[PDB]
Amino acid sequence: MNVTVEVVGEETSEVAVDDDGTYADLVRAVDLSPHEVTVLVDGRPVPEDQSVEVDRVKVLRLIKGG
Repeated sequence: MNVTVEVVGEETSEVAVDDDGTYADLVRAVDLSPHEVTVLVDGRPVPEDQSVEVDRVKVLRLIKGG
């Protein structure tokens, strides 16, 4: 699903995640994002099974390289 991710530096960006477990993740796995960024989710205890299985993660703008 859609989750707000803290981008290294300034401001906050929105990136798609796959660990969420929702339908959005299924399509996300095909990498259909114009930004093309790497999103990772830390295995931490959270009540995401209450309403809207969402998770907050960190993502860097574009791919890491040059």
